Amino acid sequence: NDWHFNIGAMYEIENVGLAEPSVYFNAANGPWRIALAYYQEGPVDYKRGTWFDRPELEVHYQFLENDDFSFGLTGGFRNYGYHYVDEPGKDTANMQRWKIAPDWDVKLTDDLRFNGWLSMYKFANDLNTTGYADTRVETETGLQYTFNETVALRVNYYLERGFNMDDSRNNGEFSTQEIRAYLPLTLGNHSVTPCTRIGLDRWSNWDEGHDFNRVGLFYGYDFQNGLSVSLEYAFEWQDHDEGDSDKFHYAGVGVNYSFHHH
Ligand SMILES: *CC(=O)NCCNS(=O)(=O)c1cccc2c(N(C)C)cccc12
Ligand SMILES: CCCCCCCCOCCOCCOCCOCCO
Ligand SMILES: CCCCCCCCOCCOCCOCCOCCO
Ligand SMILES: CCCCCCCCOCCOCCOCCOCCO
Repeated sequence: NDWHFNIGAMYEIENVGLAEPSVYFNAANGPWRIALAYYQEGPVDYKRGTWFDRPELEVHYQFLENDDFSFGLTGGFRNYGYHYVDEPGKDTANMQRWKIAPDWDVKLTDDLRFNGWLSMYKFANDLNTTGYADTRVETETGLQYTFNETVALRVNYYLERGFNMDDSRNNGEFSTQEIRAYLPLTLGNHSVTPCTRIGLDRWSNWDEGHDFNRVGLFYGYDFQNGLSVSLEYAFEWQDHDEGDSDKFHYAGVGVNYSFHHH
């Protein structure tokens, strides 16, 4: 069929600093898509501190794609390669993550749709060092009302939960529930998505713990020649000042190149 390829890169920054460069490549033909990525995370002022890398391979299969009903499945693999500095015990660790994730999209109306994905994760190796729960489920699922070709609203429920198959561990065991709202606007070559996340409930073993809000803004531009760029800002908080975990800032820049064959 037609071979569709993308290459791209991104740089993300977080603080209350973390610098996070990443690269990716994906390739698609008929129902099959394969994706490779490399991500790294560590202090802005690398003094210096703990960092890690995150090579990843994902494969996607589209079972069905049409107006009334679409569904597909992702399988993935990550290694998390940790390089500890200043911390009695270890110096490096490797933890793998295995992912199986169905996705779906079903029409309820000419303007209303039900869509989502669900993910099942296993984490293997060096879990004692790294603190993770060995099992995890993640889902974002909900409704999309389309106003017109320019504007759509999406309101999703989001759950992530951590479990331990090894019933003698509570390491990395948490729960998080959110409502997440988006308003993707398409304005010629410009894309703008305002988004919100409202904590419904969260508990974890590091307490985290009550009402956690995020507001953000994605800006995208397509040059109509294969190239596109992205810029995103996000602000997260608990309730500031005393509250408990107050403020967090996120900024990200990306470039994608899209080219085809056949
Ligand atoms: C406010 C907001 O983020 N809205 C959704 C963005 N949609 S997108 O264009 O697919 C996009 C762009 C850049 C990053 C994105 C992430 N990241 C976790 C970085 C996640 C989903 C979409 C997305
Ligand atoms: C096969 C042609 C691809 C050409 C793409 C060039 C630039 C984009 O890079 C995408 C590759 O993605 C990362 C690959 O996986 C990294 C493996 O890291 C292992 C380190 O231990
Ligand atoms: C602006 C987002 C609301 C889109 C609602 C789409 C419903 C179209 O079918 C008509 C159903 O009539 C019942 C009204 O339900 C409205 C839902 O609540 C409105 C937003 O709070
Ligand atoms: C752009 C349209 C967006 C409108 C939909 C927003 C819906 C947000 O709903 C959030 C519901 O929050 C419930 C709060 O949950 C905590 C309840 O208190 C329990 C503790 O006793």
